[PDB]
Amino acid sequence: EQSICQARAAVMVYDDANKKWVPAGGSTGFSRVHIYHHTGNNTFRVVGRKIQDHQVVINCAIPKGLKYNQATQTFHQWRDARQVYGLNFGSKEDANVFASAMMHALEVL
Amino acid sequence: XPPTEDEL
Repeated sequence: EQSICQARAAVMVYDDANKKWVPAGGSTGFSRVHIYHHTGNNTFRVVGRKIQDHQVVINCAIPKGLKYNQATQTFHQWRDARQVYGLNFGSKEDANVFASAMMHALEVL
Repeated sequence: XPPTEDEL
């Protein structure tokens, strides 16, 4: 697996029952978020680890056809059949880097 | 798709 981008963001998941965003892994703070490319079968995954204690807070597949919503210039989100994910980026540059890699992955899938 | 400091 090869990393195609690194971006700083607070990883959130939506708690629909309470209509509230909550920190991924239950750990508030920023993470280093990668998109990893597995060339063997041309698959991509979003993997993020807390800057402080290195806990993996997100490890989710990027499926072909995903709708990646750039809600704001610093908060992007997407959903799968089970959860809604949100990335509150530390800067617009981080958001642009990550969106570029995401949009690339969705183009080559 | 859902739309705070309280949450952060």
